[PDB]
Order: sequence, then structure tokens, then C-alpha cells
Amino acid sequence: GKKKVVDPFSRKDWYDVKAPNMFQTRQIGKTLVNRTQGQRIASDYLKGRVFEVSLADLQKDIDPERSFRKFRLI
Amino acid sequence: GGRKRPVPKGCTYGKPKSHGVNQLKPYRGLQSIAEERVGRRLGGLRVLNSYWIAQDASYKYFEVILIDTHHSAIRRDPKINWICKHVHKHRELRGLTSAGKSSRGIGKGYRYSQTIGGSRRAAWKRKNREHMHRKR
Amino acid sequence: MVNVPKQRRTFCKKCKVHKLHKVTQYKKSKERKGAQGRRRYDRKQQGFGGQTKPIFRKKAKTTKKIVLRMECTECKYRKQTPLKRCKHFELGGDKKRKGQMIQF
Amino acid sequence: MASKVSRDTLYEGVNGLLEASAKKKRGFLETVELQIGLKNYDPQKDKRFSGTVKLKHIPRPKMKVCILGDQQHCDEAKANNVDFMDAEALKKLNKNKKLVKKLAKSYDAFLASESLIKQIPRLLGPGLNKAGKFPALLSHQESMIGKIEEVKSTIKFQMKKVLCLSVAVGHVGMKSDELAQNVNLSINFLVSLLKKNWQNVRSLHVKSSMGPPQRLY
RNA sequence: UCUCUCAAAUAAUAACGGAGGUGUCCCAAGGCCAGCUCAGUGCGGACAGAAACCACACAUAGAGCAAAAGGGCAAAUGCUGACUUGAUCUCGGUGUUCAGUACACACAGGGACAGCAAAAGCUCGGCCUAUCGAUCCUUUUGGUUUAAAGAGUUUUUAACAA
RNA sequence: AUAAGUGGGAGAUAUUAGACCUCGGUUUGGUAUCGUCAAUGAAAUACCACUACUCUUAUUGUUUCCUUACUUACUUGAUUA
RNA sequence: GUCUAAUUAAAACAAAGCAUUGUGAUGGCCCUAGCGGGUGUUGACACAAUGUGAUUUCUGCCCAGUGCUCUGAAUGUCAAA
RNA sequence: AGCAGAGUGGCGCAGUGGAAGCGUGCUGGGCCCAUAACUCAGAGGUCCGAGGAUCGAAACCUUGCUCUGCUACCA
Repeated sequence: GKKKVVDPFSRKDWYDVKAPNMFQTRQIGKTLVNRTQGQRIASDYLKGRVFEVSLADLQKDIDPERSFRKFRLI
Repeated sequence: GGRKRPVPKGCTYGKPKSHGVNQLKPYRGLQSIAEERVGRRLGGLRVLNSYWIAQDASYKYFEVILIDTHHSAIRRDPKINWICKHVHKHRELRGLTSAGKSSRGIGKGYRYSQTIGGSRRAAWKRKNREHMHRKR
Repeated sequence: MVNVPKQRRTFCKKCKVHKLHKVTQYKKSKERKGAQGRRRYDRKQQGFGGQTKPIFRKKAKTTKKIVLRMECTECKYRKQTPLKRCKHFELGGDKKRKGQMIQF
Repeated sequence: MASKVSRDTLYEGVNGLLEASAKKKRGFLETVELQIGLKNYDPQKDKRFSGTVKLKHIPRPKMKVCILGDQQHCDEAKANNVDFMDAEALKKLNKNKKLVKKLAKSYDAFLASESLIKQIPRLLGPGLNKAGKFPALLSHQESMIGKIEEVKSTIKFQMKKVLCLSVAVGHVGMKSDELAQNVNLSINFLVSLLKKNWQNVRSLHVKSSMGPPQRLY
């Protein structure tokens, strides 16, 4: 019988996600992770996750020759 | 603990009053049970008493007081001479040991009026006797 | 339907006078332990002989005789009266009315 | 959350209560109120708290009581310094407001004689009942012998539908000894009125008008 | 359990005899008094006919009195108004059943206290004849009384009366 | 005005001057601020609650209690341990 | 193929086949009051528990009722501690 | 007897102190050749009963009826 307050949005922290070195922009973001409880490992609930963004956009090739080519991050 | 009736798992042949198996309990204390077992193996030593040291779940710890009646120290020395008398052979089974005396329930007075007058068997016999005097 | 008035003038032996009494129904009042036989009753049942005292079944008894508790306003001394068997007891009765319409 | 004089965790004695003079921080004469909670007194049911008490040492009131008086009853009250009116006053009081320096509800309290109790519920009823000044036998306005009571301190007390009772027992500028009799006497009448509850009085309080609560044994 | 009959004219009296009913119903359908006259018929009265309400004459119970049936009754026991709670308290008797006992219900009284009516009187339920239950036990109401056995007090508790 | 309700009620606060004071202060007059009252309602709320509602948080003690850590209890399995 | 030795040898029983049920062993099913043990020097192609009855062919509809079952809303009801 | 739950237009079901609402059925209009279907218009409430509370009760309270489930008791 859990029952949390409400507005769990006003319980989910803040975090920055870094992209890779040899691309261009090593910030790809900031995004909203669960607040670290000693009854939740928020760090593990950042680790297993896999994303895809097309490299063209991150590379910021304005007229994108790279537009198609989809790229995955972990 | 509970001395669960040695029943065949067949229901105990008779009246509903006798149908309890597991809630049926020793009229003899666990002190005495400790003594009687020792006494059969050690039939040459005569048991005075038993006292407790410790208890967890399955077992109760006792130290049992054993006397050598065939040792001339104990023949020797006047206070304990009377224990060498043949009247004290296995006290434990006759409850002349402290454990056994309590289970047989011999206290003066009233709370024990039946059974102090006769030891536990004896009281029954006196009561149920037609004492027929000759000169009726 | 036995209709019964909320007020009845009847004899009360403390006033030694016929005085007005407020009328109430008696009912039956909860079984209590430590009752005299109940203390004994429980020991007798004490367990593994299986339910000692015979369980009364064959109940045809459609009603019960009502007792009215009549309590004198002046001396507060209370008087018991039993009445004859009737299913439906009412007090301040909604007292049946003579000739009454059945209308239009 | 209480001022340094009173600790809110401490149930003050009736002797300790008298320290209401500290709680009149306001330069002017605050009213002392005695504030009682009722428990398992079902307020919707026939357990209806109604009473009057005459407080030995007066709430400091200017009480003008108005009588509708028939026969000897008018005379009786007249001796006891009542405003003195004889049923023909219904028609002055109601229909219109008086004139100058007087409102047609220039009465603090209302009394009507039993003979005159036919006329007032029809005529006076809309204006009086909304005020709550309406004379009931539970409000104990016999105001002749009730008049020496009323001016010299009679307060009525009635249960709210949330089942609370809120009494005025005094003014704070009243000597401590005099306050003690008024709080105890008010209480003693409340105790008389209690219809069979397990714990009819669950907490007793006395509070100053601008000023911090006291919890009372 | 009760009525009528069987049941042979006191009473008693049976069969898986005959026709039936009872576990309730009712603050009046109790209690009391006053007034009234019903079943039914005849004769008048727009709406009114065979039957509606109104009006008079006749009329032994043929009606109505909760109910089964049989008794009973006409300034009532019925019907309608009025006033009410004696359908009460207490103790004893009596009838039935037949030990003429238990029980239930009924009948007449003594001691209370009344209820009603002008009163005389009547009235311990229902005009009479059915309508309901032992001990232990549960419980309440009663006097506020006795005991809880080494003394009190107070909870609890045992009880005696109905 | 939105009184959760409701009892009683016959004013309470801020400022300034004068008198009194050692002084917070007290008395008196004026001034400013809603009001019991006026206004007019279900209760009148200056004047506060007593009971309580619905939201939230800290903290101890207590109680309901779930998970996870150790191995020396117990349990299960293998061996000239 | 079996049986009511001593009145019933069959159409009954069993039976292969067919289908259904539980269980990964600190289990399932089972005995013993208990200790301890059977299946089991067995390991799901096993063991245990059922029902129908070769081959061929067919296996419909019905979980309302009575059994059986469940990671089921499980502050229904609900004991002692 | 303990405890819990249910009863709202004919029917099925919503409703948290100010009011009577939806769907489906039902009636008529119209769409349409016609009906089916749809669209439109109207009709439809002792809120199971009674009483209390409060200015006002389906609403809250309580008692009673009715239904429903478990469970204890037992002269």
C-alpha cells in the first residue's frame, strides 16, 4: 500500500546527458531523473538506457547530407 | 511438552471426551522425566534431586544429583547413611525425588485434601470402603 | 396491532394512589458473563467433551407476551404488567379511527 | 502557538486560569470567554444543551430587556426596571423603524408573557427569530424574577450543530477572585445539564477576546 | 386444544366417525354509561334505476357481536356518541383436565387502588365456549434486603418475591 | 466579502495633545480603522474561539509493517570432513 | 488374462489404448502418536494420483447449482495473541 | 444476534447539504418512396419508509422495511 503524494513531476530531479567526443556537440541534453532516495538507486536508473538521435542534427550539418543516418547512444 | 497420545490415527475408540490427542499433557513434570531416564541406565546410583540451568526450544537442561550407596564414604558419614537403606531404590519412579513428589501432589492441607490423606491412589480406596463393624 | 397509550393511570404502591404512568416496552436485554450459570456453563463446556446442554430446536412459538413497563411520574417506582399474545406491538398506537374516509 | 505567559501543553488550574489579565494586552476591556467541548453528546438527537445560569459577579453588561406584559406580569417586571411594553408595542416594533436616536430593535433581549405568546410568534417572529432574541421557555425569559437575573448576569447556553458551546463569563478587568466564581458556577450548571455521556466534557478552556487560549483541567 | 353431532333426554362416553376451527385478532372488537333500533319488508322522495342519500310505517332477534360452530342479547351483550385503562396489585379458593393434580384459560371473593355513569351498580380483558408451556438456564422488574464464612470498603458476584 | 458553524455581545485597535508617572504605563479629549450596532441575514464576524473538516511539514515515543545486510542458531546437500 | 475356497467364472473385474491431475525434491503423493521412513540404488522420456476402456469412427451445447482453482478489488466478513 | 453492502423516471445506472439528470424503452414529428438506422421535439421522481438536524436533506444522522453475504450464539 504505497500511495505517493501527487505531482511526482515535482519529485523528479534534474540531470545532464553528454554525447561523444569526436562528433561535435558534447551536450545532447538535460533530462529529468528520479530524486535519489536510499530506497531508489537513480544512478542505476540512468545506466541501462539506450537512446537514438540522427548524427546530422548533433553534428549540426545545416544542409544535412547526413540526414538519414541514425546513431545510438548508451 | 505435550505427550501426544500413541493413537493409530484411527479415531480413539469411544466417547468424544477421549478424542483429544495433542492437547493432552503429562501428569508428570519434565524434571521427573529427566531423572527417570538417567536412573534406568545408572541403577547403581540413587537420585536425590534435579535443578535447571537453561532452556531453548527443544530441550531443558538439568543437573541431577547422584549418590554412590556402595561407596564407603557415603556409608561412612552419618547424615547420608539413611540414603543407603534399600527403601530409596529408584526414588524417581516412586516420586520420592522432588520432581516426582510434586507431580504426585502431596501438600498439606485443603487444596490437596484429596490427595494428601492418601498419597494419590490410597485416598480413593479409604472413601469407597464399606467398613463393616462386627456388632452392627 | 395492540395499540397502547403513552400514558396510563394505574395503581402504584409507593404513592398509594392511582397516578399517571409513562408506558414503555420492556424487550429482553443482553445475556452477560459473569452470570451465575454462565460462569459454570463455560467450565462445563471446557473443552473436549463437546457441547453439554441440549440445543433446543422444534421452535413453533409464533409470538411472545409483551410486558409493558409503567413508571409513575411522581415516585419514579416502576411496575410490570403482562398482556396477551399479539404479533404486532405499537405504542402511541397510530390509534385506529372511527368512521374514517376512504375518500372521494 | 501561545504567548510566553501560557504554555499550551499545560492544563491550567481554575486558580491558574485567572491570569487572563496578562492576555488583555489590549489597553481596553476585553471580554473573558469560557469555552467547553462536548463529546458524544449527539447534537441532532434529543441531547440538546439548553440552560441559563446567573453568574455571581456580572459580565459588566448594559442590558436593556423588553417585555410584552399582560395583566400583573407587566407590573411585576416594571418594579424590576424593565422597558415596560404591553402588546400594542408589536405594531410599533414591527411594520416600521421608530424615529430618531432609536431603532425598532433597540433591545438586547426579549421577553413575552404566556398570555401574549399567541400574538408574538406571528407578528414579531420574522424579526426576532432571525436575531435569536425570540423568547423561548428554554431561554428562560420569565423576565420579572428573570429580569433581576438578566440585567444582573443571565446568560443562556445552547449547543451548536457542530456540537460546541461558547460562553461569555466576564470582562478581563474583573478581579481574579470574581472571575473564579463565574467560571466555576457556569461550569456547575453545564455539569447539571449533561445527559448521560461517557465523558461529556472532553476539554475546558477559557480564552481572552484578542488573547491566547488556556487549556483547563 | 374447541363447537355441533355421534352421545342411546342428568353427567361421563370411543373409532383414521361426520361438518368444521385454534398458534392469532383487538386500546376496543376492553371497561362503563346514555341515546338508538337491526335482519328483512312495504311506501314516498329531481340526480335514483333493483340496490347511493333523504323520510316514515312494520318487524323476536330472522341481524350484528374479530374468528369455528353452537348458545346468548333488543331503550343490549349489538350500533353510535361520551369518558377512559380493572387487559391493574397483592393473596388465597373454585371449575376443566379429573391424581378434579401440574399448566393454561375461566368463575366467585378477601386485602389494595380505582375506572365509569346521575347514581344504583358494574368491571381481575374480549357476551359464553379455543387462542399456548416444567425444572435447571437467560433476563428484567421488585425490597434496597441477605450471603460472599479471618474484618471492612468498593467493583464483581450468589440469591429471595413477581 | 467567502462567517465551516454557532454562543453570547453593548466596543476593541493605531496615533497625537493635556493631566498623572521614574518608566513600559494609566486617565481624559480629538483624530484615523473595519465593526457588536448601523447595513439587515443561515449564524452577524469588532471580539475570539469551542468542536471539527480538508491540505502540508518537522520530530520523538508508540503502533500497524515491508524490504534489504551478516552468520554463529535452525534448515537442506557432499565428503578417510 | 481375473474372481465370489464351499450355490454367481459373466456381459462383472483387469487389460493394452485414450484422456485428465500434481510435482524441480526445504516438492508431490504417502506411512508413523513421534523419531524416522515409503515412492527413491527414482529425477519430469520420472514418480505419484485418477477416469474411460482395443482397432475404426465420433467426442456437441451447458460452470447457473455442487466440487475444484487464482500473480485476483481482497480496510467484505473475520479468531486468539 | 454481530458486522458490512444495496434500493434514485417502466427498466439499468450517476449524484460529495440548495438541484431531479443520462442511457435505453415509450409517444409524436421529420429524414426517407417507405421503413430500418439517425436526427429532432415532448412525456417520465412519496429519491424503499418515517422522523430528526438545519434556512434548506436522495445527500448527513438515527430508527424501521426490504434484499444480500459471513459469522457467533443457543434455557
